[PDB]
Amino acid sequence: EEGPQVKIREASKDNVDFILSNVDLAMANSLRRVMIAEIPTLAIDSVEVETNTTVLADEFIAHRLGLIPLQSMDIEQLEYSRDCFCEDHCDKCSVVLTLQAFGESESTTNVYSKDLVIVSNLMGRNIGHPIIQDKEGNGVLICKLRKGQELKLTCVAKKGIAKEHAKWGPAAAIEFEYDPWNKLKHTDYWYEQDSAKEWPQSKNCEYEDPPNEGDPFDYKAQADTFYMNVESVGSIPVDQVVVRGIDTLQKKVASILLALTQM
Amino acid sequence: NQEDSMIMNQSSIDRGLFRSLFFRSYMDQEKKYGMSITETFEKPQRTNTLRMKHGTYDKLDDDGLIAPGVRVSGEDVIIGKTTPISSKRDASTPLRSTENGIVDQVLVTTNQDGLKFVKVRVRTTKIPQIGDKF
Amino acid sequence: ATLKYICAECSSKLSLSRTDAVRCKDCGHRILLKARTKRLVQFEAR
Amino acid sequence: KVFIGRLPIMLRSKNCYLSEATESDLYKLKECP
Amino acid sequence: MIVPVRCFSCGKVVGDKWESYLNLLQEDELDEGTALSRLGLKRYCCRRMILTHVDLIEKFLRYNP
Ligand SMILES: [Zn+2]
Ligand SMILES: [Zn+2]
Ligand SMILES: [Zn+2]
Repeated sequence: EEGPQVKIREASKDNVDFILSNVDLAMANSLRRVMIAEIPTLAIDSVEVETNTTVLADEFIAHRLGLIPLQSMDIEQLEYSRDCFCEDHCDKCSVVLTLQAFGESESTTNVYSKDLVIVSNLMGRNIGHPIIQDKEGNGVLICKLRKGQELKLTCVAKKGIAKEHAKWGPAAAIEFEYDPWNKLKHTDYWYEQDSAKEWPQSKNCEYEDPPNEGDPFDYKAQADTFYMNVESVGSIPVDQVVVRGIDTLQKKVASILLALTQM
Repeated sequence: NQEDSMIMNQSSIDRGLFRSLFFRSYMDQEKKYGMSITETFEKPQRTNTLRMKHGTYDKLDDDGLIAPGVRVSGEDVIIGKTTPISSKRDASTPLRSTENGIVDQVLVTTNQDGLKFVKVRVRTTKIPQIGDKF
Repeated sequence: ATLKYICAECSSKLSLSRTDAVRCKDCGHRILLKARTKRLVQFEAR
Repeated sequence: KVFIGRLPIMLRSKNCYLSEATESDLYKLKECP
Repeated sequence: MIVPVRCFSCGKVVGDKWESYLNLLQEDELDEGTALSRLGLKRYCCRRMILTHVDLIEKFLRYNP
């Protein structure tokens, strides 16, 4: 079809196990890098307290609230707050939320991301809806309330990336692996007695082939075959962590040609 | 990391890696002279003596105190005490110059003598820095 | 509404004039906290 | 018959209140168990 | 002091999975090992997060206001 190509091994809602071949070592790495930060995400930034009583302080609860993943679908249709012209926050750049809990029950009262309310109108774009991985439908345990522990809030959800702070982290931990049969000599294998006899041969090794001793050192060898597992937060559905990743890796390139022409 | 030091993942500190807290208290009393002359616990402003501190008195209410929950700055008043001599000298106690934070608890009782005792708290979120000890 | 002071134990609203007995009006205890500074406290999510 | 001097008492000791008081009584006495 | 919303090294939403770990052993009589893995704890970074944490919050809830 074209240049470097994909080999999807396993597909799910939070993992894309695939193989990447023909790509430069650098092109593989430059996306793994891009996926971890430079992908737009909506997560609380300006958390405003009305009344708190929880065992956690004003700024304690506030930290954890920004760490709550929220639906980040049409985030490239709501600009960064900064780039808008409003007084701090509005619908163009921010989708504000609220959280109004009180320890009513005689027992413990668990504040969940489900207790959040989208006040600032969403204008017709899938956003600001937390990621509920719970069976019970609860999703993201915020805190615990006993007696008259009242948590009256005002949480503003702005744009952002993990280069700014990991709470906008579109992904978790992307798996990266290449040249399983080390015929490129990429590593001086550690051993007391014997190399492979002490080192465990990888899962992704059932995809390249045995070295065979009756061969020389692969001096002419170069690295391709990039076995990757993409761990999604769920803020962006798996595929887009890869797609909106590749896309935003291109944008920073296209920005350089753009800069070369004003020059 | 050389000659004992070490590198740190900020993208991990961000989640809660070695994130901590630190809470400082403040003490003062409605000190008596005997002849029923007591230091006044309120918000003093110049007038008669003008022997006052330089910080922000403006944050404190009229019981000579900030109610807990307000963001304290650096050298701003946390304790508002006026010294009567024979008017508004002053012996107000402010935030420690170095520090910063938010007010946590504003406690006021009576001592064994029944002198208006104050106990204010300064709640700061100490986060891993570029030269903190571990 | 209108709660200048608060008790630590029983937790009961009070408010008293400059020298009007530092005492909760239920339990003898001289304790008490100064309640919320109503004014909205905006923060950071970091 | 006649009192002589106020002697400080050790926490969780003889005449001290804490010592006897249970986990619940502690979480009530606002003292850490 | 309560479940960290998400792991430190990776960033996988560990937050909710606490109320699901507590029962996974209490109820299902399981070992910690397979109970961590039954939630979805592959690499040790996320494993150490749910396992070696203490919900001190409850001990603080045991007080009055
Ligand atoms: Zn705007
Ligand atoms: Zn009382
Ligand atoms: Zn992890």
